[PDB]
Amino acid sequence: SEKYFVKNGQPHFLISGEVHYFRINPKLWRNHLQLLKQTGADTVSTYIPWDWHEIEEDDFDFEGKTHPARNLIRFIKLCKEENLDLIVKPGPYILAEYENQGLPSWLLKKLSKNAFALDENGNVISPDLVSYLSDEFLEYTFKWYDKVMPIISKHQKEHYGPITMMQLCNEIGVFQWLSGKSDYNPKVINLYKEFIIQRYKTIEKLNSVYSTNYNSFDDLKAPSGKIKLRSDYCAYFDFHLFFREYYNKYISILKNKIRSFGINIKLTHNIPGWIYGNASELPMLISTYSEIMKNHPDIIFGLDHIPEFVSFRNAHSDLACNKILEAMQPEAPVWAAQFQAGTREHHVKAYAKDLETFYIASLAHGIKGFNYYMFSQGINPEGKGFYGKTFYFQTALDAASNKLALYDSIKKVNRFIRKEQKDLLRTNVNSEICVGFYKPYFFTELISSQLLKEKKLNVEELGLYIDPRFLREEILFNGLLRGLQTLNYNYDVVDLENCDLKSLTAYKQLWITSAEFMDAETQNLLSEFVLNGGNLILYPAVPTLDNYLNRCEILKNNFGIEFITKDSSHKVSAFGIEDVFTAFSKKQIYNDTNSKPIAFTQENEICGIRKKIGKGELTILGFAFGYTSDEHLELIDKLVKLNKIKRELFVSDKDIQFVVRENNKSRYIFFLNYHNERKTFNYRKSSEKSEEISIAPFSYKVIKENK
Amino acid sequence: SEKYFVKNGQPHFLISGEVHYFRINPKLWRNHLQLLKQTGADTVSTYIPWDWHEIEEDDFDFEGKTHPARNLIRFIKLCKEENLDLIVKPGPYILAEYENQGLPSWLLKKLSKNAFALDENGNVISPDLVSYLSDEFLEYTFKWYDKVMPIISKHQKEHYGPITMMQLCNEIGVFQWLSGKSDYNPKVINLYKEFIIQRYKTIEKLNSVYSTNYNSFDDLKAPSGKIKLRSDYCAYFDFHLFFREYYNKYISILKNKIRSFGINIKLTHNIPGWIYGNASELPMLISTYSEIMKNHPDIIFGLDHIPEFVSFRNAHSDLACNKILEAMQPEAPVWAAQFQAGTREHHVKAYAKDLETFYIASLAHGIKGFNYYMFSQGINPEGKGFYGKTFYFQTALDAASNKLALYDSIKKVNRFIRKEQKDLLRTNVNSEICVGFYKPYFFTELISSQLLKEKKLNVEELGLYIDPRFLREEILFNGLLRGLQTLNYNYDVVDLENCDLKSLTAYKQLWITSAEFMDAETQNLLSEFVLNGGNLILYPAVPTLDNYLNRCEILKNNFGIEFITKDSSHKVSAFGIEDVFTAFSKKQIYNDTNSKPIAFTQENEICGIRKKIGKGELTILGFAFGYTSDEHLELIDKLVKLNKIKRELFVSDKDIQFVVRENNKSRYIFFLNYHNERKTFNYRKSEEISIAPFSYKVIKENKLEH
Ligand SMILES: OC[C@H]1O[C@@H](O[C@@H]2[C@@H](O)[C@H](O)[C@@H](CO)O[C@H]2O)[C@H](O)[C@@H](O)[C@@H]1O
Ligand SMILES: [Ca+2]
Ligand SMILES: [Ca+2]
Ligand SMILES: [Ca+2]
Ligand SMILES: [Ca+2]
Repeated sequence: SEKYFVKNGQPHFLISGEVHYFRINPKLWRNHLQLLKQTGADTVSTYIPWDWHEIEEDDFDFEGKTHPARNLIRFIKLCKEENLDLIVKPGPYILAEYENQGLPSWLLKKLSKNAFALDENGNVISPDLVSYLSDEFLEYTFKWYDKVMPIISKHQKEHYGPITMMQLCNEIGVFQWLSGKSDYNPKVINLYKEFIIQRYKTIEKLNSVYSTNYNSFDDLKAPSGKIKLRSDYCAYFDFHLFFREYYNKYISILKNKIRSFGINIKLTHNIPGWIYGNASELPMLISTYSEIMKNHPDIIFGLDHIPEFVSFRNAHSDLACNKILEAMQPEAPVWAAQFQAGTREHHVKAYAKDLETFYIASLAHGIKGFNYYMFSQGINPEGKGFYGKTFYFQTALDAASNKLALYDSIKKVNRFIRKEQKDLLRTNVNSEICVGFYKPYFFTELISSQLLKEKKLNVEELGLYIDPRFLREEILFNGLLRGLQTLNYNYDVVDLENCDLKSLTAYKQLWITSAEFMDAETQNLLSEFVLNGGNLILYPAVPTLDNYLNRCEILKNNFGIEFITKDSSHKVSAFGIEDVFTAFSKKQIYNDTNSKPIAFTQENEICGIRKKIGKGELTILGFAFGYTSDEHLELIDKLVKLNKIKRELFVSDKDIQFVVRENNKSRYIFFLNYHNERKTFNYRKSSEKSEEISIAPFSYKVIKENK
Repeated sequence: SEKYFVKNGQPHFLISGEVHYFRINPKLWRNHLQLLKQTGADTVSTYIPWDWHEIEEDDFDFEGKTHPARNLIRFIKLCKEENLDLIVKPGPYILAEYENQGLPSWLLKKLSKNAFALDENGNVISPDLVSYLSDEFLEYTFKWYDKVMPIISKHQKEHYGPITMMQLCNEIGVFQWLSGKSDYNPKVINLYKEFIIQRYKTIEKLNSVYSTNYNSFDDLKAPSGKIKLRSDYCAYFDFHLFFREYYNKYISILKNKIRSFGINIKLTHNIPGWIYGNASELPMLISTYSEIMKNHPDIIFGLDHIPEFVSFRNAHSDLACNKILEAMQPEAPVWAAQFQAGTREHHVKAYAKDLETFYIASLAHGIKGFNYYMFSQGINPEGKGFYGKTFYFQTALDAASNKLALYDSIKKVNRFIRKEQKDLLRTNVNSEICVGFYKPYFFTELISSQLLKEKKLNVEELGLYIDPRFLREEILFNGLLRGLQTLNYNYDVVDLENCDLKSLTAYKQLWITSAEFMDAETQNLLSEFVLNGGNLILYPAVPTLDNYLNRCEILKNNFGIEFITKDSSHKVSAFGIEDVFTAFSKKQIYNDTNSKPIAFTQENEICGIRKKIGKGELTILGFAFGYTSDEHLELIDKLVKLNKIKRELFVSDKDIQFVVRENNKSRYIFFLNYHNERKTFNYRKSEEISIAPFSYKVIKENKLEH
């Protein structure tokens, strides 16, 4: 059952608003807090910028002695007086469109070149981009923590202060992503060499996996440049594995330091990945936290949602992100550390009537808490803005604390949440579909991404044809997940790593989007799933290689599949649907042994089959489709109906999205119109005269039923 | 002064709908045409696919002998019976999501390897991609023309047929754009060599310009791979010039063959470039047609507008494109050969209420005619779709001629246009701002584009810091042009090539977005402009190089400018605006003798000046800004107000966009709400109105005689 925040042994919907004390006239701090409280928010959230408080090396001001807005201590006391809990975020990085991402100018001037993140040629990637594990960086970070952490410790909830949560640093790795370049600092390269020796033990074992001919570990260099050989792909794959251990070591060092101050509050981190109003790359960024989330059950990750608009063009991003966070972090609530309010960019408008729908859609899509970012506009003091004087536009409050149009939208959404939170937080959706999350397909931020400058991964040079980024973006994120949401079929996402078979068994169908490679553990898990009675849908490929592109045919043999890869027209027929456009000329052509052929190439060769195996069912399609045609939705619909899965409602307009959330007491129907059309429609429960609804463009309705 | 289509000696708003007979049940051809006519549309437009009609080599069906939807003759007859003019588009390429882009399968099977576009290794780029000047391709094209062109000729309006216009081929060069790959067919490379020999005359002259080390023209190889040296940049620059001449040679061969059949109707071509609902790349595609537009005053280019949605996210794209086409094609009306109706992509919705506002915005932004693409949905016959069974979604009519939501929107907009066309077509905007179009910055489709994944141009490798695509997309298209439209300042665009000094004197300001390179002819033109009394705004660089990156400091010397390039904070102050975020660390720091400093680095070095030169005024900014902050709109506004330029209206809500269009007698005020907010505002000349989200209002004002 559901994960949710709890206050006083009852479900609590975390409603926070971001208010930057350092960007607001301190004579107006109280008015901002009062107006936030009056929306029904229970929490306020702020960065504590290292640059703002360590005004010169070893010169600290938290009391407003050198600038009134340096009076952190007073802001904390005002939070307590106005009955708001406080989330504090002291960095060292805050980003936050603050000069030098929040690092002091004096620090970046003073640090040696080996404090910085370095490219393949030894050059500084960016004058504000440190190497996370630089000894110099960590020494200064610790001296900053020595001053700000005693203040945070004294003002924690357990000492009757307002502070309930603290974020460690900010969006770890967001610059290795954005800058479009990875850190070849020698501290990093030496840690990588240690990681490889620990992983492989002998150069002979490494040479056997990579198919390389090194005489010693001293001959192994950090991979750089384009992947041309499978041995380059192997080296980069382990480099990805290493960076996940690297970020875990960084956050582990910050956490150990923080705990030494008697800070026992909840620790948080925040997930980047939205850009241009979609989040198809966020799954790659959350995959960079795989080792933190396994090692730190006490650090809760939240999402940084930046939709910019709310339409069918991005409707699927927030649900797919909320589902993937749940998959990687199943023991904590799904929540947004930064939940768009106003816009960071003047030229990229944020309409109250878009964001209001986003807020309701987020509830439909399972969000359990959020921090409106930004609730309050700021004015950068003293030239501190990265890109201009004003921080955010079209917020709930302007910097002067005037109510703007979003204020009433947030009050309306908060009112509904506070009325309903006791039941709403306990509601589930009935998912009969599970979609597999295979993390290794996402481990490409060094070699293949939307932000990366040079494409380093070209699978055709490795004798492959299914690119893992193309598969996870277009076949999974924009394809299957977009398709299921559009068709109003509930799905859950499961992390396949150390996945318990007992968790998969509750679903009517398990859907796996597969490349030509998949590890032995996952091939074995899916084999057992089907033999024991599971129903598996697998496309576009039966894998035949492992994560190092060495032979592994476990699943192919356990399923009694024979296939050859042949070129044909992109168009196939599947389940009687003609002219299904597929992504590749190459297809898997299956022997029809003990199977029903259900998809055919233009030469009528078999490119999909259905089989019974043990107590289970297998459907394999040897071709790739996402959602770029109507035939693709017809095909997803056909596949779902193979196990007689039904939608919760009959709705007369197929372009209306709904979510039914229920517990024992209560049912919530969320209707979402992601289209620029006033829609009049009727619906009824699949279970047992119809109700008529009119919905405005880009709008929502919520119906509560008492059961 | 305005350019517009004419019918019966009066202004005529060309309203066409695209209806693909080859994709529609012939029993329903008359129904589609009657419903199109009933919207007030006057013209219908279609491809005539070569693959569809030459069913096997030298076997032609135009009469539905082998499939009823091959009855082209009957469709043409129906157009006439239903009182519609017809636009025909017989290729040879049609694209149109048709298998093999409209070329016959039997042709692609039969052609020799030397008929195909080849990569630098001599490998076929794509089995459906021919070399445009292949002898074998033009031979088979001519044999297609020998059968379809006598039918088109017989059905011209001249012979009380319906045919009024014909498109030659389709988006010439589009495949080099989409792939980032040039045709290295030896026949193309031979024509390139001839182009280079013709241009430079001797290997010594080419070596002096390129700084190459060739002993003869025999050493010369077509450029390929990344640009590492200034000499590679030179070679690639001329390779782009060559492709513009090559496309002109191709369309000239088609044109002359067409004219040989007594076809005297108006000839057209079409311009692509919209990507994900914005058009910042479309100017690059306009630039590929520079030589066609110079040499064929009688071929009318129309735009392929694909906005997908209508909001502030893309509001500036259509105006910037319409203005640039006007600059390049001043003697023809700006029109949309493909004007979005429905969506090519099922997952990319096209809402009737969005497109209705796009159609009215298009009128505000000077469009004189359009062809709804697609008015009618199609079903691909017997697997001949590139993609699935269906061609377009959310159209005016489905393939079965069912009316869809867009139908009533088109009928409403068409009623307005017909009511107003006689006056509306003769209106212009009063532009006091002129923005220079310098085509060489756009000549990059083989080395730097939004569609080219692996960038071949990296200007830092050449000792430069201002990339021409960054300049033209972010500083010009999404920056200055977006800013002026947002601020409701009218602008015009002028082609700086062979530009008449007398045309520039009409304007109060000329804005030049300059890289470190600019040819001598443009440097001299801008020198004379200011010296004779013009007011020039120039940023982010005084250029010091020509198009071949050789020294050329004519403008710098004529204006008494001296500068050092120095690194500083991205933020500057300009005209007392603090914290103006600029694109580059590197800025020009100007000597201020005989000058007024008006912009400063964080350390107070002078990165902008104003000065008097002869009778005119110069404003130089040594930094790059587009529109990514409110300070950028503040800076554009202050720059415009240096020469006392005023908006036509005071409108109380700054986020309402307006366009005042007038002639001697008539004024139209177009109000455009690109925002998801009901807005109430008032207006007066330099009075109270409510506009729905993503909507519009048009007010008419009669002008009083004096
Ligand atoms: O949309 C891409 C990502 O953008 C980040 O915003 C950064 C901002 O944090 C930073 O202060 C400025 C200046 O360096 O650059 C922006 O691009 C967001 O934090 C991410 O959530 C987002 O995915
Ligand atoms: Ca001090
Ligand atoms: Ca030389
Ligand atoms: Ca005009
Ligand atoms: Ca001077």
